Amino acid sequence: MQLVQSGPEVKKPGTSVKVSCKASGFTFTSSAVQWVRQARGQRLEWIGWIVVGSGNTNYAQKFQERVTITRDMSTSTAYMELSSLRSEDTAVYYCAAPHCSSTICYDGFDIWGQGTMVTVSSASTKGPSVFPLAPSSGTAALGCLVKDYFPEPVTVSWNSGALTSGVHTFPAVLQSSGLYSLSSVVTVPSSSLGTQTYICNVNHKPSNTKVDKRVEPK
Amino acid sequence: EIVLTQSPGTLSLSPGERATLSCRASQSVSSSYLAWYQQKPGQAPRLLIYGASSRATGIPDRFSGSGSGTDFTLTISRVEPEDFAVYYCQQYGSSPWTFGQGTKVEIKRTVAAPSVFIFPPSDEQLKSGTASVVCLLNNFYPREAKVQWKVDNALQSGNSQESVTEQDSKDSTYSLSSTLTLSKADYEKHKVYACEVTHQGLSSPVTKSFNRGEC
Amino acid sequence: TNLCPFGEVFNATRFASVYAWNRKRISNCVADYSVLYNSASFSTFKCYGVSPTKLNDLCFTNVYADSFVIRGDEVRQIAPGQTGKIADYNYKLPDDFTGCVIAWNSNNLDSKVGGNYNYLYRLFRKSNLKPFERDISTEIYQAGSTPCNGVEGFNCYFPLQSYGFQPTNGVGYQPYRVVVLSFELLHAPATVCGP
Ligand SMILES: *[C@@H]1O[C@H](CO)[C@@H](O[C@@H]2O[C@H](CO)[C@@H](O)[C@H](O)[C@H]2NC(C)=O)[C@H](O)[C@H]1NC(C)=O
Repeated sequence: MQLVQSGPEVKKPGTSVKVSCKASGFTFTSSAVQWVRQARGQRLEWIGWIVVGSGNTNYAQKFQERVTITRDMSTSTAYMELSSLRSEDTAVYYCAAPHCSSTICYDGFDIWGQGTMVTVSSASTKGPSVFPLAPSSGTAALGCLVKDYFPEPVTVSWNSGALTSGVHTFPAVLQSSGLYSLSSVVTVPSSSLGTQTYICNVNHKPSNTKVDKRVEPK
Repeated sequence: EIVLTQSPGTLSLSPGERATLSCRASQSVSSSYLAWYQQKPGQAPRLLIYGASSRATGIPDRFSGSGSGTDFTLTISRVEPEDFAVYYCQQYGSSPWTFGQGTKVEIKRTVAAPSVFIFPPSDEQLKSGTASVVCLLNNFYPREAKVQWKVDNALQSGNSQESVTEQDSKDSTYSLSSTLTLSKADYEKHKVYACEVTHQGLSSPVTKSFNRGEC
Repeated sequence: TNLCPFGEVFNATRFASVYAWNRKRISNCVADYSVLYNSASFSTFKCYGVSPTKLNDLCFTNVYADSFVIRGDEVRQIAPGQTGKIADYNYKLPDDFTGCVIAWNSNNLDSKVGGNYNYLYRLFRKSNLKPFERDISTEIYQAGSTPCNGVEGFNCYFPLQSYGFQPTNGVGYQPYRVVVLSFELLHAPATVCGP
């Protein structure tokens, strides 16, 4: 059936983080659990693995001294704990296992968890500031620049979700300040520039920041 | 540590074509423990192939896999549009159970020129104290695209940062944003700010510029 | 009329791992079982089918003494009709058992600072043991369709695991030494008798 993981985590450098993998719908006792991680837009990286029945673990040398993989069969979940967190450790951490019946196990990792985003940065939580980008004087474009925020998840919408065609919200980039900034744009017919008006709404859940700004051409 | 090199780095195919991705190892690996996974952006991996040959339950007949020793291949006979994503190969016979770099399977269409616009700093950002000017390349193919900032007509590096979207499912295009961020004091040191984009769909490099404080 | 060598079994310097439980056959001697029941040194002394004091007036052709170490939480499995990793995969008494199970804490001999890892139990086996069977195999357990060919790895698990007794363990995790006395009677040569 399925594997479900913990929430997302943001931690200051040098601390620990522990994420969990709850198994549902298969005989967990007889399988194994492997933890991998993936930087945003990079390759997958193998962290380690554990044998559910015996608790024996294997770790890549990269993490031999910093990672601990455990499991509680009572609740039928697994845990990966990373201490002495480096900045470069920020990634999505995935946990995978082969689904097993009473009699036999699968010869590959078919069940995968949803992933847990883990961000390691000294930066404290800050809401974003939203700055318009107005159309230039047969179609034109506009948008808003959402800059100087932390941590990553930000929702952006147009006219409270009414306008959706032609909207491109770029993945955010992490500026040297340690905060993030992205920009969200959309293309409209130039003919409709005067009659219609556009407002953008951004939710930043971590800081409880809901901000709307208008884009007025000039 | 077993290294896994994937080839090609990224292949581009029109839908219905044939896809052949390869995984090669620094030394021989058991074929019994070699797997292929399909990952789409944001989502977790789906198991495609285990044991180098056997198809994961519920995966379509489209996908197949073979190989041994140091050479493994995954083949998509007729790439339905759901199959455009990243593909990663993982060995799990000898610890550490390393992964390949992954090959990107993007969808191929005719060259499309970018629609490059330039946005000057917002009125209230200057009040805030900084100045961001953004350049927008819109709805182009391929991904390769060179954006050069010219302030006052001069090449600029050090305060530019760009980011690219995923391929649009409908029109199969990329769009890129390049943001140039300076301080208000630095911003007021120059007159004309320009964006010079080079693309294969462009006969000549297209430059869009403005003069500071006039519209 | 020589006395049975119980000191060899109960006071043996070394005890077996449960998967390889050691058993000594004892015959042609006189046994006084009441001294054991009143030893007060035993935390478990449970007899099945026969009575402990009442059978000291009894004779048998051979008595067997099986012995091993397990953790305290598992001593209850060394009884007829029980289940768990020990009864299923290591040492199984029969439903029709006639005999006695004797146990005592051995933290002071079998624990070590940092853990004594010499004592093992079988964690993986394809089928449960039959009564009084002893499996000493170390073949890798195949949990998937792929043969293991003697190499540990994914779906290929070494079948024995260590207890790792540490002296600060809670009582249920500290080691207990166990002796199972089985009473055999066949064709009646009558070699092991009470006083
Ligand atoms: C095993 O060893 C112990 C200790 O050496 C024996 O226990 C008895 O301990 C008391 C302590 O006051 C002594 O007075 C007794 O003399 C000991 N018994 C004997 C027979 O000497 C124990 O008897 C030994 N044998 C077993 C347990 O079978």
